[PDB]
Parts: sequence; C-alpha cells; structure tokens
Amino acid sequence: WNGNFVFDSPISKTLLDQYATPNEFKFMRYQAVTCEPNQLAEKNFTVRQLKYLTPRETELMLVVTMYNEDHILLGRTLKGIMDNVKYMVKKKNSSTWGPDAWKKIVVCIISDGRSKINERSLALLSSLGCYQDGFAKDEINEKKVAMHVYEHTTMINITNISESEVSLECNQGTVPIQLLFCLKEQNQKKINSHRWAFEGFAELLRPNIVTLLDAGTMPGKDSIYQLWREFRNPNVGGACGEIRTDLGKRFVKLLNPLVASQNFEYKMSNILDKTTESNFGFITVLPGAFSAYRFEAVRGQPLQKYFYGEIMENEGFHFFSSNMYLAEDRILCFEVVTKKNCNWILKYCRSSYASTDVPERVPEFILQRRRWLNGSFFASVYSFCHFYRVWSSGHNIGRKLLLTVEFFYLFFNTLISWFSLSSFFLVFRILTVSIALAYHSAFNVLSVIFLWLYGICTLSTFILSLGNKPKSTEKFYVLTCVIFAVMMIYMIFCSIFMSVKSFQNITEAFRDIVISLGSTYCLYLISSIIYLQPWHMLTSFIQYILLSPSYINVLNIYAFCNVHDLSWGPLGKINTTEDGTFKMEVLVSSSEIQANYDKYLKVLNDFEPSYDEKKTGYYANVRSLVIIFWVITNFIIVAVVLETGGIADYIAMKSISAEIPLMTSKASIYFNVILWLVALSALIRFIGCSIYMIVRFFKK
Amino acid sequence: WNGNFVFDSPISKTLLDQYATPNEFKFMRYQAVTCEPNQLAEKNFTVRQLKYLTPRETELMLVVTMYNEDHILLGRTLKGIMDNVKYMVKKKNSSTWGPDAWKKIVVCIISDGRSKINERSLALLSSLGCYQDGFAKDEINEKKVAMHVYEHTTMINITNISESEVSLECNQGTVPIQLLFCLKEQNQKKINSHRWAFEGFAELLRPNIVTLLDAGTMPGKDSIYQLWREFRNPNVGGACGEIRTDLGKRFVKLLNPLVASQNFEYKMSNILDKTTESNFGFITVLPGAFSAYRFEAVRGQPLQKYFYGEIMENEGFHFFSSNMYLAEDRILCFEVVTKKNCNWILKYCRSSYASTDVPERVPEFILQRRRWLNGSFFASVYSFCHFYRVWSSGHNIGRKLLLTVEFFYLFFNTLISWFSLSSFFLVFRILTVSIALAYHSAFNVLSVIFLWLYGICTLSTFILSLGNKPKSTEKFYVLTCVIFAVMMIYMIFCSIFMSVKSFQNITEAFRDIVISLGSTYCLYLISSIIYLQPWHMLTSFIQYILLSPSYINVLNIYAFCNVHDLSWGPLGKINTTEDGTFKMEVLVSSSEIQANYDKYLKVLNDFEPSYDEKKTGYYANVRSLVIIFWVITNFIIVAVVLETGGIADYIAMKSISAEIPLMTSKASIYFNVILWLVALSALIRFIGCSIYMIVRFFKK
Ligand SMILES: CC(=O)N[C@H]1[C@@H](OP(=O)(O)OP(=O)(O)OC[C@H]2O[C@@H](n3ccc(=O)[nH]c3=O)[C@H](O)[C@@H]2O)O[C@H](CO)[C@@H](O)[C@@H]1O
Ligand SMILES: CC(=O)N[C@H]1[C@@H](OP(=O)(O)OP(=O)(O)OC[C@H]2O[C@@H](n3ccc(=O)[nH]c3=O)[C@H](O)[C@@H]2O)O[C@H](CO)[C@@H](O)[C@@H]1O
Ligand SMILES: [Mg+2]
Ligand SMILES: [Mg+2]
Repeated sequence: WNGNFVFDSPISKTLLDQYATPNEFKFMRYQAVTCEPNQLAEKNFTVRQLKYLTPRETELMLVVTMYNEDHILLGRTLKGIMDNVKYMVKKKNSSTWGPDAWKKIVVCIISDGRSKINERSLALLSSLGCYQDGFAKDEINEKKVAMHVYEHTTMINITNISESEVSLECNQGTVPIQLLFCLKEQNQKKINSHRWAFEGFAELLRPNIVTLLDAGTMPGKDSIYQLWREFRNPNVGGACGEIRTDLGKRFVKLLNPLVASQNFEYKMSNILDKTTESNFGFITVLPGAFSAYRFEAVRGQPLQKYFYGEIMENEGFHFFSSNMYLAEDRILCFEVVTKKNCNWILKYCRSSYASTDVPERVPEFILQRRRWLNGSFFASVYSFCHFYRVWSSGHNIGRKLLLTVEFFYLFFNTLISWFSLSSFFLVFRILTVSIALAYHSAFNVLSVIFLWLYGICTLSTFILSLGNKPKSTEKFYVLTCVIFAVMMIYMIFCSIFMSVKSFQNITEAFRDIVISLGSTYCLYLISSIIYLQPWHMLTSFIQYILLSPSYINVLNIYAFCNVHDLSWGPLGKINTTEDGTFKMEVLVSSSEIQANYDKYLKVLNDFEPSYDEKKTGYYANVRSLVIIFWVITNFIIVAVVLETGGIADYIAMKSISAEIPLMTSKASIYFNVILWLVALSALIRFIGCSIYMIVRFFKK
Repeated sequence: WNGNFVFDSPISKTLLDQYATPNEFKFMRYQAVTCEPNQLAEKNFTVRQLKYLTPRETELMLVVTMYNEDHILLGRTLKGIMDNVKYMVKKKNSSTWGPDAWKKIVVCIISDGRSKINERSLALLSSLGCYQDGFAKDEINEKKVAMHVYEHTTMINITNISESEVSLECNQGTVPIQLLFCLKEQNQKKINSHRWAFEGFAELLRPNIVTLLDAGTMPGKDSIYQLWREFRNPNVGGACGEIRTDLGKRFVKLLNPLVASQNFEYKMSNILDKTTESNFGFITVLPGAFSAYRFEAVRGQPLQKYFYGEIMENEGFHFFSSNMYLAEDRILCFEVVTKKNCNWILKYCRSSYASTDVPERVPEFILQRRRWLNGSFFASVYSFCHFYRVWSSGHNIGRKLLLTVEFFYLFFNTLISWFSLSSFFLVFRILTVSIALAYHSAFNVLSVIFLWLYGICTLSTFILSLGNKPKSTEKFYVLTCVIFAVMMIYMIFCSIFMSVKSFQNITEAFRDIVISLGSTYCLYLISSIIYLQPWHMLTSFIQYILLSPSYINVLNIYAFCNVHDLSWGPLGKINTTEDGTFKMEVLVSSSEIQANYDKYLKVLNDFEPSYDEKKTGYYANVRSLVIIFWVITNFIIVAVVLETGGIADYIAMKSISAEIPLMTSKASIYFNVILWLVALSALIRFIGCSIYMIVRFFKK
C-alpha cells in the first residue's frame, strides 16, 4: 500500500467479543517504518487519525517512553492516563472536551529496543489489543525497518492495580483510547525517542499540546486536564507539575531513611525552587516530572538545537556544541523562553501532580543523581553564558529584565553549589576546633578522630568513584553515609552546646548560628504552611538533615568523577568423509610456488585512529580537567581561610625575617559569611513562594 | 596421515636453486595442530626431528615469541641466533658442539595471532623458506585448528641488517638452521605461548636446555654459548644474562634524556642487584632479559604452578591463587629454587649479553614500567610469604640459611620501595623549610611555591592515572617530569648550599648529607670500575638523577593505580519482486489470533551475572584496596614525622589543658634514618658485587 508494508489483522475473537459487549475498533494496523524520523510525511507514511472521511484534529498527544519497565509501572502510567481521559470526557461545561474528546487525545508509547523490552509489558499491551506477534519484519526491500508502529483504539481500561495484577474491564463506563505503539528495534537513547515523538508522529498529527511522560510516572486523577488548562494563556510555551514520592501501602516506605530524605527533598524543591523560578518566567523542569510543550512554541530553533546541537562546527570539537547533550531537556526550556521575536513563558502548575517511585538503595540512588547533577551544572553554565539572548527575543522590557535577574540568581546558586565541598569541611573543622579550644574536656581527641575519619572517607570516595562502580561496593557506601551522618550529629551537638553555654554566659559569632538556624528553619516551615503541605516538615525531615553531608560529599564527588560515560574499548576448511579429501591441480603448479614467494620478497623490499577514539579522548580530557579545577579551587578557599598549604609557615617565616597560631579571625569572618549567604538564599526563596501563592489566589 | 592434516610442498624453485648452490632441505612441511598444548604426544603429533632413521636428540631449544613486531626486530633476533649457531659449529675442542651441532639446536618461533602478525615479518619468514601461503586451514573435521606448524631447515643466513634491509646470502660459509614456525590464530597472551613452548613441543623434542627469547632482543656473537656453558654444574636449574640498551648509530640515542636514564638504570641493575642476588643463589630475572631453564628442573611443580596457578581453590577467589599471574616468570624461579628434595640454584652469567631497544617516549615508558612494578611487587610479596618452603627443599643447611637471608633482604628492599612516596616528600619538605628557616633570603616563597607545584602535579597524576590513559595526555606527563626534575635540581642546590655554608662555619645533620651522598656515589663508582664497565658513570648519569623523582612519583603512581586491566564491558524479511510478495493461509487462522493472545495474557498472569563480571569486580576491589592502603600508610608516616593531620594542633591543645612550632626534632631523626638506610643498602650491594667478581675470577 503506497509502497509501504501494512496489515489490518482483526484483534482476538476474545477481545472483539468484549469490545462489542465501527471499523477502527475491529482491526489492528501494523506499519513498518523504514525511514528517518524527519521524513515521515514525505515518505507517504500516515496514521489512522488522518484517513477517516473527516480527518481528526488532535488536541493533546501523550508520549510515554519505556525502556525495560515491568508491566506494573507501565500499567500504572496507563491507568493514570485512562482516568484522566475519563474525567475529560465526562466534563460538562467545556468548549473543547466533551463526550467525543476521546477523539482528540492520542497516546503514544515509544518503546525502546525490541531486545530490551520486558515481555511482561508486551503481555499487557497485547491484552489491550494494541499489539500481537507474528508479522513484525526485520528489513523491507533491502532497507532495515527502523521501528514498528501498531495502531489500535481499544475500549478496555485498567480499573485496579494491586501489587501483582491489573484489572481490565469493558463496561458501559469505559472509554475508548487511541493507542499508538511505537517500537524501536535497537537501543537508541531517550533523545532519539523524543526525536521520533517530535519530528515524527507530531509532524503528522499536528497536536496543540505535546505531553511527555515516562514509564512508572502516575499522573493524578485530574492532573493532565489541569496541565492542559495552563495553555489558555497564549503566551505559555511550556508547563510542568508537582512530583510526589509515593510511599506505598500506608506509608510503609517512610521507614527507609533513604526514601524519607528524598520525600523531603522533592517537596522542598517543589515548594521553593519551582515557584521562585515560575515567578520570573523560566523553569528548568525536574527530571521525573511530566511536562507539556505547545508544538508551535518548540517547533523550529528549540527542537533543532535540542536534537542536533549547535550546527556551526568545524571538524574539531567545541565545548558547548559537543557537550550540550548533558543538559538534555533543559535546552528546550532555554530556547523556548529566548526565542527570537516570540514571548513564550514557562509556567509551573501546582494543581497537577504525579507520583513516581524513588530509588531505595544507595548504588542506584548515586547512579540516578549522577545524571541530575551533571545536567543541572551544565545547563546553568550554558544559560549563564548565553544570557545575552534574552535581549534579542520578543519579550517586553520588564520581562527581559526579570529573566536577566533570574539567570544571574541561578548562576549564583550554581556557584554556591560548586564550593560546597570546601564550605562543609571549613564549617566542620572550624566548629570542632573552636569547641575543643574553648572547653578542652574530651573534644581534642574527637577533633583529631573526626578529621581523620573525613579524610579516609573522602579519599576512598574519590578513588572508588574514579576507578570502581557503585554496585560493586555497596557496603562501603552505606558505611560512608553512616559516618557522615554521625559527623553531622556531632556538628549539630557542637553548635547547640556552644550556643547554650554562650546563652548562659550572656558568643556573637556562635549565638549568631542560633539566629540563622532558626530563621531558615522558620522560613522553611512557613513556606510549607503557605503551600498547605506541611506534614513533610516533621515526618521525613530529620533523615534529610542526617543524609545531607552525604549529598554534598558523595553524590557531588561521584557526579564530578563520572561527567561522561567513557567506554574506551579467513579461508580453508576440511571435512574428509573417510580418510579422503578434495584433490586438484591447484597449488601443484611450481610457477605459483615462485609466485607465492616473489610477492612476499617485495613486501620485505618496499621500505590517527577513528573518530570514536578521538571523541572518547576529548571526553576523558574534559572530565579530568573539570575534576582537577574543582578540587584545586575548593582547596584554594580552604588554604586561604584556615592558612593551610604552608601559608601559615610562610607568614611565620616573614615575621622571623615566631610560630603558627591555632586559629585566626579569618575563620570567624568566613563562618559569618556562609550563614549570611544561607539566610539570603532562604529569604529569597521564601519571598518567591509567597508571591507565587498570593498571585495564584488573586487570579483564582 | 595418522589422522592429522600434513603437507610437504617443495620450497620455491628460487630458494631450492640457492640451497643446492638430502630430503629435509627440499620440502617444507605443514601441520594443523587442533589439540591442547598438553596433548601433543598422545594425539599422534610429531616433528621432523623424530622421523629420520636415527632420531635427533636436541641439546638446545630456542623460543622466540613475537606478537606484531616488524621484520627489523625479528631479523635482529634471528641474526643473533644464526651468528651464535655459526660460532657453535666452528668450535674445535668441544665434546658437545662440532661440525654437526646445527643438528642439536632447534629454533622455535611462537608467533601470536594470525590477525596480529605483521606481514613484514612473514615476508622475511617466507624468504627464509619456513612459510608459504595457501594451505593454512581454519578448522579440520568439525574441530578448530589451534595453531599452524611449519617446519623447514633453511640453508640461508642473515649477514647484514641496515636500517632498512636484511642481507640474505647462501655461501659455503652459511650454516643450516632448523626453523619451526608456530603460528597461533587468536590473540592469547604470552603465558599461552610459553605453555605451547614448554608443555607442547618441548615434550616431544626433550631438550636439555630451554632458552626464552623475545622479538627484538639481539643476543651477542657469543652469548648463547656462554649461557649454555653455565649448565655444566649439575646443580644449575636456570640462568640469565646481562641486558644492554642499544644506543643506535654512534650512540645517537644518548641525546634523548629518557634513553640515557634507562641506560644507567639497566647497567646499575646488572652491576649491583643481579650479582648480589646470584651470590645467594636465587635470581628474579629482568623482563627484557633472555633466560635458559634446564627442562628437568622446571618440569613438574614449577611449570604446573606457573601455567595454572594454585589448584586448591573453591568456587570463590583467593588472593595469591587468583593474582599470581601478575608475577608471571618470577614464579618459575621461586618454584625451581625451592623444589622439594632438589637443590637447583639460579646463576647469573655476565659473559652473555643481549642488546634490546628501550621506549623513547613517556607514554610507552610508563605503560612498560606498569607491568614491571606490579610484577616485582607481587613476586616479592609472594616469595616473602612463602619463605618456609626453603626449609622443605633439598638444599644443604648453609644454602637454606642463605636463601632465607636473601628472601628477608628482598622484602626489606620492597618495604623501602613501598614508602618512597612519603620518603621523597618528607626529605624535600624538611630540606626546603630548613634552608628557608635558616637563611630567610628568598627561600620562603620558593618553599611555598614548590609545595604547591608538587601537590598540583601529584593530584593530577593520581586523577589522570585513575581515569585517563597516558597516550591521551602526553604533553602533561612531559611537563610533570620537567617540574619534578626542577624540584630535584632545587633539592640538590639546597643540600649543597647548606653543606657548604656549614663547612665554612665549622650542621652535623646536614654535613652528614655530604658524608652519605659521597659514600653512595663512591660505592656506585667503585662497583662500576670493578665490573669493568665504567663509561655509564658519566655518560648517562645526570639524566638518571633528574628523572629519578619522576620514577618515584609517576611510574609508581600509575603502576599502583592500574594494578589489573579492568575491562568492564529475529525473523521476517520482505523483498517484493514488483508490488507483489508471498501470500499463504498462515496467520489468516482466527484460532491462532486467539492463540497468539492467550499466551501473552498468561505472561501477565504469572506473578547474579556471569563469572566474568564477578572476576572483574574482584579485580577492581583489589586494585582500589591496594591504592587506599598505600596512600593511607604513606600519609601516616608523613603525619607522624611532620606533625600534620591535626596532631600538632592536638598537642598544643593538650599543652593548653600555646601554639604550633615550625619544626621539631622528629624531622632530624627521620632525616638521619633515611640516609642511614640508603648507605646500608649501597654497602650491601657493593659487598655483593665484590664477592661476585672475586669468586668468578678465582674460578676462572
Ligand atoms: C546508569 C543508571 O544506572 N541509571 C540509573 C537511574 O537513571 P534515571 O532514573 O535518570 O533514568 P531512567 O533510566 O529512569 O530513564 C527515564 C526514562 O527513560 C527511558 N529510557 C529510554 C531509553 C534509555 O536508554 N534509557 C531510558 O532510561 C526510561 O525507562 C524512562 O522511560 O535511574 C534508576 C535508579 O532508580 C536506575 O534504573 C538506574 O540505575
Ligand atoms: C600495554 C602496553 O602498551 N604495553 C607496553 C610495553 O609492555 P612490555 O615491553 O612489557 O611488553 P611487550 O609487549 O614488549 O612483550 C614482550 C614479548 O611479548 C610478546 N607478546 C606476545 C603476546 C602478547 O599479548 N603480548 C606480547 O607482548 C611480545 O612481542 C614480545 O615478544 O612495552 C612497549 C613499550 O616500549 C609497548 O609495546 C607497550 O606500549
Ligand atoms: Mg523510571
Ligand atoms: Mg619488544
């Protein structure tokens, strides 16, 4: 048909039996896509939405990218989607959604790898009627087929998902859903799945909004509709929602101390950072979040530089052009906001949420955060370096000024996060030596012991992150996290104990610690109260404080030590039937003997590797230059403050031209500066959250 | 023939033409070896030496192992061998060698990899008549052939090797040579080549002595005979010779400062360490050296534990059993010396030498020394741990005592080499702070600058050795070596300057530096004079002193950071002739549709990796535990001596229960202890060399 392989094989008699309990419900269509994603329209490839008597104008296209997820995660995502669609078809007073909105929504499941996909998921997919085995082809007319497209409109919905089963039923209350199962055949990464979603089927369907989901992310009963409502404002070019950690049956997972930490971290992030950024107009949407992008807004330059990167490039490598892939989705946001002659803004929707599952062991936690930290660091660097693009866009003067201010503040936060390695050690060492030097009881030996414990855990973390893999050594990482938590406890004890003794004595530089610690805690709590989600402030808060030194001295170290994933990397056969082989006049020729010799004589008379190894060498050099600069700059700060690195020796020698004192006023000055910075950051984020809630309330 | 593939195809008419200028000169025999090395005799595989009317009893078997060497290196080795054979056939007053000794010597060339071999070498090999293309088979009777054996007795010899050609002639003065070209087909390592040499063809030939050569190692005009003469003493179970760096045409390569360093290092090693060990009776033969092993001595337990390792082992891993492969050839020596009920000794022959080619760039130099350092470290650890085996052997009481003493002294040297990382820094820092503290002029800033330069070059060396590869970053390694050489120059200047000023003033702890530095230099020079090879003592000596800090702070770091090489790591096709394909009743069946669905339904109802990854994880853990212990122990020494690591702070706090002084007497005590150790080592090696020369002279 039209030069492409197609097939319409009716679904199983069983499925068709319940579906009946029109043509598109009754056949399942297959399509062998053998072209590039950016050639779907010109190759005469189409989708059923475009074949009926009246073509279907789609309003919302939902992309689910699955790699090897079990049927539970995918079933969770699909159940969320079907619940949303049922809500949107039961809506009464609405111009867009209605009893036939099931026709304006398309679900696109871009599976990755025919080898990698879990059959557990294909069981669910075929049970829904969007897939069946037998007619998947491996190459068509000397061309390898790039992916397989199965299209069905199933009338069944998942209504219950226990810990082991998914309940599929077909009643008068179920709604049809337009599935579209894409299935790549070889393991190309997530960016290629997005390339198929955006440059491929979105070019044929022409949706209004394009929503990106993952496998295992459950949207709420009402989340997708609330995210769709954000695009009423014609200036909105993107949006995102809140991300909740799901705690399992009656919050059983809170007993794990690595899940409570992430619960508090997620809810703090959503309450403070997302609202503060959304006030200005530019967001940097969280990885696990589900986002939506107006097709017109992302169409053109944003997509082009998200997929291919900076085109202007010679045969050699350039820094931003060849590393931008580390900040994958955060380039779409930056290019949408700063589009030329266009005033798109990014908005954060709090009425839309989705509950995802978080890692529960340290190895996978570290491996997950390795991508987040690198992405956030490179995205901030790039966005700060290219802030002049804000003044070439179409925004008004006030919105350009606001975006410039936000880009400066984001780089300020990145600069703070870069020096955390030295900041934590400086605070810890100054505090432990100050209390020892003031009270003398047993804190001298504790100071020495804790200095040595940190150094044995920092050195080992560097070495294992540079050479080993987290899965190989999990017990050591658990031990390191426990040791850092104990050090945190000791730091808290020192601060409280000296503050209490100074209160009894009344010093300023230590009673100030009480002043700030209370201010930032109260700002956190007041923001939580205003956001109307305050239970995290006590339920899962302590574990965040204890596993916070391990987020600054383990996740950061592994993230920086693993910037890029560097993977370095006949004739003749005899089978005699029975003591007898094949004879001939070949070789017997003597002239050939003088001819299979003269050639060899001449070869004793006559007297850079591929692009992959070159790119790998460049990536390794970049990774080892970043690490070295990080360590050197942090030690520069430490040696300037504590007078380590032989500086105190040098000053003593100049004075002789004496001996080293125990502590100086630089320690006090630095100790005040750090808490001032922390207080300023907390104040800024509190003000941002307050403005967000006030504006939202007035608009509502 | 006998169930194995054979072929006797006369050599090229050209070759045969000059050979004539008997049967074995005229045919070249091929053999497809499809068994294991330890099965050659039982498989009814033989070699021509065993087929004549009178079987040939071989006296000397020479093994040359080549991997991808050009025809120049292999031609060099072959020319050395043919010169030796000519010398041994022209000998007059000898019971063994004579006009027919060409019959008692077999050359075995165990090439590795049909894919890896350089055709440049096959040109030379076929030009000699020991190889010709066309009848090499890839598998025989459903069995893959393991290697190809070509056997010829060529009458041509190489008589001149210019920089670009090898001169092959056939006169009345040439001698026949019994070549035997082994050619493995897949890249198995050198230990498997030795397994073929020892468990394979040596089992058929039954030689008296087995000599191991490499491609590119040129034995002298008389070296092999002088090595053979060492086995007259029935107690000798092995032997080795001197290794000379060849300097090229009129010593042009001495202009390179990385070749002069290795020249001096090699000649010092041969003069001191080999003679000192050979006095006791156990040697640990240098890597590039060519060695000989009596077959009876190595036959049995030594070979068995060289090839397979410790047999007693459960499913899990053990340290020595699973890492002994790092000390490859040094296990043969240890097992020969300590053989049960046998009194074999290892002797060092100085009358036999061989000139090899040394690396001239820093990346390949580091990569070469990475194997030497790991091998020497593990071999010393194993030999010290198993010294009790010396008292279970057959030696007399005095020789057991001598071997025990030697094993203790070797581990003492290893223990010294383990702490060199801290020793160098301690000496450097104490010296630079002492001169600054005494003279004040400009040495304060130099002390700070040099402390920072060392730390920026040590940190970078750790990071690049752990993450990167030497070939990727050569400029930085050159820069680091230059910086370390400048630091060495500054240390020498400080020592000389303070010693001169103390001489003018007359302190003891610095004029002592002059006392030792002169004693060790004079012992070096006197040993060189006695060994009668004194030109290295001035020609290539300075470059060894300047590139010595880079042998302690670059080769060691890379060797320890790279202990083991950790490499982590369908149906359907359509080709329509013309808009028409293959149709059938397959799939059309509806029952199958309900059958390709019920299976999937059930798969949604039903509700450690391989040995390689486990071994890789174990190896990585071992590598990262060794590194951590090395760094921790060296810093323990440094912090105890210099009172770093917060110890001085702790002592000051106890005294308050004051402030840190600049330097203590621990620095003086350590500084004296180090030079005392150096003087003791130099004295021991000088005495060993003197005893060696005196004994050899008296015996001669
Ligand atoms: C290197 C690594 O171990 N990554 C970890 C991390 O990354 P992280 O969670 O960032 O990444 P995910 O693998 O979860 O990727 C998110 C989306 O990508 C799809 N998709 C598609 C193609 C592809 O190559 N990769 C891919 O992930 C995924 O199923 C999902 O749809 O998350 C999890 C920890 O809880 C673990 O699964 C992993 O240990
Ligand atoms: C990892 C590495 O880079 N090794 C380096 C080093 O090791 P090094 O010199 O120790 O090792 P060699 O490769 O020279 O090995 C010696 C003998 O082994 C044969 N043989 C056989 C099989 C096999 O797998 N390997 C093998 O080496 C060799 O040709 C030779 O006959 O020496 C040289 C530096 O000047 C370089 O060639 C290499 O950069
Ligand atoms: Mg997931
Ligand atoms: Mg070689």
